[PDB]
Amino acid sequence: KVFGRCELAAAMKRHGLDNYRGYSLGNWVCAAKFESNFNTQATNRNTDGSTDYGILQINSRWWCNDGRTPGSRNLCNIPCSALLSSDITASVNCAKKIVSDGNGMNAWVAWRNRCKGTDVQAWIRGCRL
Ligand SMILES: [Cl-]
Ligand SMILES: [Cl-]
Ligand SMILES: [Pd+2]
Ligand SMILES: [Pd+2]
Repeated sequence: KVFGRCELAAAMKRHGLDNYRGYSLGNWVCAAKFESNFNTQATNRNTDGSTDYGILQINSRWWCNDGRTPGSRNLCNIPCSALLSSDITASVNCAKKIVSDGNGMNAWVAWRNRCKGTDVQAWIRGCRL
């Protein structure tokens, strides 16, 4: 599923991401935009052989089991395929564990390079939340 901007914001807010660990909703929407272009089915392979999955491009090296990432962890206790659903529950649940791990949203390279220190509020401008 390819979300609309405000549609995703509203879904993220319902699942409790708005100011989760102090990250305003706009941070999350910005991260999603630059990770997946709001596409729940996005997959990209990393140089290490791990793969990133879903709306927030969660990585198989640490967070999910894709059956093909030797020496990896499954810290969200999920198959990576769960991260590709039109229902964003697994992605958001797992994102909350990632961002609580010490490094915050810096775990998302696109957030660090494209969203961090920007006017992220613009990403929720106009939306009914
Ligand atoms: Cl959730
Ligand atoms: Cl929940
Ligand atoms: Pd939820
Ligand atoms: Pd949902």
